[PDB]
Amino acid sequence: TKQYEKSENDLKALQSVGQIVGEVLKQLTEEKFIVKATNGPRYVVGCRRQLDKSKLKPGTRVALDMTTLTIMRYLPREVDPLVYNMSHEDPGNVSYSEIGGLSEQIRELREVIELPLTNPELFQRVGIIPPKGCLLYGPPGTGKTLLARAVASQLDCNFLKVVSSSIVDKYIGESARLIREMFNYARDHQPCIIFMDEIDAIGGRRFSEGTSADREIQRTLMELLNQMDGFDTLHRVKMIMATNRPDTLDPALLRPGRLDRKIHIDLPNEQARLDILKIHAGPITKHGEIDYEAIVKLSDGFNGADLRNVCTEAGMFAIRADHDFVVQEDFMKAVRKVADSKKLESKLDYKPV
Amino acid sequence: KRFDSEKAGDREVQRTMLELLNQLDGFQPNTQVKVIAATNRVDILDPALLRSGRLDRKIEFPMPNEEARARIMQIHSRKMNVSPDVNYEELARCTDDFNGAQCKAVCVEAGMIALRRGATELTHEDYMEGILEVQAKKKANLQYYA
Amino acid sequence: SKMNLSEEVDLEDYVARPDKISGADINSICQESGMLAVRENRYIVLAKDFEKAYKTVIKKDEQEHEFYK
Ligand SMILES: Nc1ncnc2c1ncn2[C@@H]1O[C@H](COP(=O)(O)OP(=O)(O)OP(=O)(O)O)[C@@H](O)[C@H]1O
Repeated sequence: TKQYEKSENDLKALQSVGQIVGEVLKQLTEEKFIVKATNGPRYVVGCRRQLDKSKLKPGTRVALDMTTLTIMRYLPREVDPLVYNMSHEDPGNVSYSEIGGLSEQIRELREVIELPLTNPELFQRVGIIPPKGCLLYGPPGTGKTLLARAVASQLDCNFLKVVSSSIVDKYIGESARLIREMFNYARDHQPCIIFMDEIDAIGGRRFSEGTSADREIQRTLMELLNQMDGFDTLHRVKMIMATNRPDTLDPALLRPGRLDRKIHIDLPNEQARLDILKIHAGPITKHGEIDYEAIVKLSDGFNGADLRNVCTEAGMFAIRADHDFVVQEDFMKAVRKVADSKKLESKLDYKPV
Repeated sequence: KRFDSEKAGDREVQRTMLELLNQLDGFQPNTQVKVIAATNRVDILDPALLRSGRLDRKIEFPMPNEEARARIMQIHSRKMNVSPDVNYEELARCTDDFNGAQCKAVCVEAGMIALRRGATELTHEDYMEGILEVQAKKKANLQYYA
Repeated sequence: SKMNLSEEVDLEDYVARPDKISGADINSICQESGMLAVRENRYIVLAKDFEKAYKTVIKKDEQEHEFYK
């Protein structure tokens, strides 16, 4: 029962008041150390006898006391968006080769990513600069989020994710230090891979500057433009971006450097649609008599999200008939009808609104 | 999303709606708690909305049928006390292209006919009254012209 | 001058046919020609890999002699 006495004595040590944290700036002398608290005041204070030479550091966060503001222990500094960035997930592996097309985009994205990791020798011996970035835009077909994130999730602890909602951040919020942090940790984990999706809102041009909120978009831009075209070495880390249209990217992003390789997604083709139907027919049960050319021919110019989810819509029409294994006749009904209904809903392609 | 930028006043939400498409893309738990959406017009529609997680069933509701406009307005008028001898034949055919809200405009109008009102509705002309109120009535026709 | 030569790639044609489609083809667009050299898969980048980046662009037309026309 002495564990209670042990537990309460540990809570007696909890009577010790907590301290405050700050960032070291410089040092005037041994008895005065410039430290900037997270609030922004800067103090020059002494120190106690329990610390070492590793406490000083070149501008690293420290914990200031609440009385004399002296430093107790030092800890590594992070603003910690990254743990939130690593909270993503995705199956595959397999989903790499499941899309089926285009075969040239399947093989190339495997090279520019994996080859610099395993074989740097080809770059240094031939004397060529490997691509440090890439651009995958849409939606002329699917595979943007599927193929890129598959290698991401398979690369495990080495990856960086960016959602377009985190750039605006909060009122009078600072995303300029996020752009510098995103590329700072990109230079830590190697090779790092960064995904930026739906940049049309956060890629704001400075031609027409609305209200007070367009400039803070330009600030996040110029922070991206500086480090991607640096002057700061990104050669080992790979970057990826995504957008609906490259209208607002400006000559800065449309240029090479910051955006290196722009690979346009291609819609599924009758030859390639035969492969994507094989992977769709796996999870769904079918009748013993099935023809893959029937579904491929009846559905043309449809994205992979259209084909899959309508093939599940065919299963929802199949459960309307309660049959477990269903012939493709009931499928071709639900596949053609529901898909042709989707075509009269959204205008594009080809006509803009 | 319009065409050019910047900027739209709701652009913060038009990015969040596309973030919802990202939540329906990369986040598997978003397959739970189905969300229902409704719009007034499809004039502006995002092509990226196609998915099971994203907009899947999209229904075009046209102007209700003449028999449909009579059924929806009868369910609304079942509570009120109406004068007898309602054939339902003329009121259904007199309803053409009219929206369901304009049908309740006649239903809400049909609830005022009890007391006086004081204008004399009598009977069987009640439905065709507020039916013409929005798009009719001449007047002209001819005058000042041929 | 930076690439090892060991040429294996024609330095003649690049001053003729791509020179007509040059401009632009500005600056780091030539780095993409070097960034398209990772397509190989070969001991030395093929002559078509540099030209593939120079032909696309994804620009013009057509144009010049057709404008005269
Ligand atoms: N060929 C496919 N096979 C399996 N699933 C697919 C396929 N294409 C799309 N999907 C599903 O659709 C979702 C979105 O994929 P992706 O980002 O590649 O297309 P998208 O950009 O959403 O297309 P759109 O913009 O036309 O909706 C993914 O979560 C994926 O599960």
